[PDB]
Amino acid sequence: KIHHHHHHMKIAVLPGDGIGPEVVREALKVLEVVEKKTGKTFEKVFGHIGGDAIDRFGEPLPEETKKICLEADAIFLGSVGGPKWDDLPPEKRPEIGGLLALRKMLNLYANIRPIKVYRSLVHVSPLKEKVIGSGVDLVTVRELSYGVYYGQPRGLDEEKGFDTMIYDRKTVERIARTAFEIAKNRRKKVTSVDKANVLYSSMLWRKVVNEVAREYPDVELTHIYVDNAAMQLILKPSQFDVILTTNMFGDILSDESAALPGSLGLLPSASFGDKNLYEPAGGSAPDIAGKNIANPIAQILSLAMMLEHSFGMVEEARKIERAVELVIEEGYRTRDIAEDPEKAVSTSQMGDLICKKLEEIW
Amino acid sequence: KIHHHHHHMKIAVLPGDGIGPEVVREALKVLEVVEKKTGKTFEKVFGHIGGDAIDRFGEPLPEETKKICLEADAIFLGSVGGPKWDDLPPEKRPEIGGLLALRKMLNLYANIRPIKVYRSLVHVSPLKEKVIGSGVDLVTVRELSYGVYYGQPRGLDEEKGFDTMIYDRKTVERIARTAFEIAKNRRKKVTSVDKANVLYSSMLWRKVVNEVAREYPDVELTHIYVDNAAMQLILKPSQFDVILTTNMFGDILSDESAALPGSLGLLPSASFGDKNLYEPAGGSAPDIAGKNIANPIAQILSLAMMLEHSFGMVEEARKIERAVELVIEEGYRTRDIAEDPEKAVSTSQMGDLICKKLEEIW
Ligand SMILES: [Cl-]
Ligand SMILES: [Cl-]
Repeated sequence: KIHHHHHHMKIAVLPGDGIGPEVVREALKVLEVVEKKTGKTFEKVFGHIGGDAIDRFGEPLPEETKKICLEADAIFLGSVGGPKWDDLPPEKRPEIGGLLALRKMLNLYANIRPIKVYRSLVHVSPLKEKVIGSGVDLVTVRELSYGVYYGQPRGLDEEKGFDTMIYDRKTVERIARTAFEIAKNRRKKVTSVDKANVLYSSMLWRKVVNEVAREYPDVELTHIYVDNAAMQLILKPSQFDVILTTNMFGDILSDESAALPGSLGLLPSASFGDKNLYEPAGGSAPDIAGKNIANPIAQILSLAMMLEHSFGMVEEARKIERAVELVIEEGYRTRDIAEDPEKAVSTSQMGDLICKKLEEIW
Repeated sequence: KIHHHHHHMKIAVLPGDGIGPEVVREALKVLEVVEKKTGKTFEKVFGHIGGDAIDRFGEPLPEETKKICLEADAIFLGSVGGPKWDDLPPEKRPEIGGLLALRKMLNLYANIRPIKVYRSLVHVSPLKEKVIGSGVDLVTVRELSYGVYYGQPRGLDEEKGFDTMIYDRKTVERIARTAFEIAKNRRKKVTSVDKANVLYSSMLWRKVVNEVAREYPDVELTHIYVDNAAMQLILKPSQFDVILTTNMFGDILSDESAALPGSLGLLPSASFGDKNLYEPAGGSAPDIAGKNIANPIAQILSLAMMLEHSFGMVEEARKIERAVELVIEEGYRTRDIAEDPEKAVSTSQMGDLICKKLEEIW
């Protein structure tokens, strides 16, 4: 879609449980800098989800929260879940009854997971410095609406279980275009990952991606098998810009690529849907909840994704990205990325450093 | 099965094309040491497959070769394919009409792919030395007969393609027992990899593996999601002994784990079937075919797997494994694992070093 200049935006903020609130607080301090500099109004409507909603309403995704989510332009979500609520069944716990239920209600079709290895944290990566090479800067664009997680028929009886892996043209068109557009505004390269040598779903996938790629003549398209992509993420990850793939392969590969920066606290996530959903790629951290330890960068970079993809504020998002990088490049580390742990800054300190830097470079 | 002492064994040797013959030659020189030391007769029946068979018979898997394969106790296969035969259609090329056709005819149910990072080649691995930790020594046991590659219905039309991912009890029992038995004779740990939180096939998988695991009370069983296994292969691979998984997940994960030693020339493969099939994990190397460069270790360690799994000659196989390790530990390198390429030994030199060492330590 075309993003026109808008000066009033509405965000549903659902801070969650445990570290959620701590890191969402910092993200919102960065949003305050953006607000000051751009003169735009971000109307924030706060909503209760997960443990917070169970306590207040008796259920993890109450009607009130759903209404807030459906009335906002974008949804900004912290983390949900904690030991207080474990021991509730399945359907009633935060992570299932709250988070998975929200995701389902949004009819999401794409998950976008950017992965950067910062030059200054290469020593934190599991990969040797020469393997990282000229650098890692990629994005997985994963199909979320169909494929094997939703294909019918599916079922389980006493002797067998089955699922159907299926793609159709309209589904693949939608996600392919998403990936091509992201590629257009990045390094103009898409790699599509499938298993077209063995699976019919993947033969259809590849056929339709090749069709869409004609609408984007300036974007380089390569195709690789998922097993070979799994090896290439480790042997030469710098070859990738946008990685376009299926529900299942994207699930496996985006988690593999998450090992590369070597901390989940660094990694943002966006899902595109009826409304877009912005959240850290990693989950609950019950053992540090409340201690001002958690790394806020994932939540902050999720804010940057929201600005870019919900609001078309691409320049602003790139400035947030730059301020994070500059603070890291300066040597500042939360515990999750510190070699010397007693030299770690807190959640709140890290958040203030990023805000002061963003004001500096703006 | 129980391996009784046998003194006469029959092997179908299908050397293949390109580097196949070079490396199979060395493996067979190691087999000559084993023959001398054990006093056993290995009757080798040589067979033509791939390019070699096209040239001689007009097709890549002729009736003569099939007969040799079905009359032998085990099948030892080099590499097939080369530029001479590319440009034949699909069904008539070496890799499809020869290799995939052989595999299909054998009704294989398990692929076994051992992965070791030798202490002395850690610098060749893509992973940092501290990531490797206490060491990498694992084996993937992959189901080959069913799951999404074979489940019905399946198909492709103009607007959609689909496959069915399915497991039943009898299929999972068979592969689980295979993995448990391998674990029994190794470090008594199995990790089973599935997607039981989302897929019915995986719920059945997990249920039946848990059942089989009762027949093996001294083997530690863990279960992990495939996306988390994909991350753990990079972040902490030393936690794994036997990895038991499905057709598709094993395909992706065994290829990922192949990036860890950082050369395919090191990696053997066994498939269990009507007869067992022993081959290098990697393929064609047309650019070095005939130059006495190829690393023979994969073919040599495939011979060790054959001795162990077809013939129950476990001690002999561990001696071959030991002689390879000792030659590496000494500093000898073929080009694929040499930092200084002009200091590389040839295929034939590497093969002689291993034979002389095997004679030394026997
Ligand atoms: Cl899928
Ligand atoms: Cl499967």
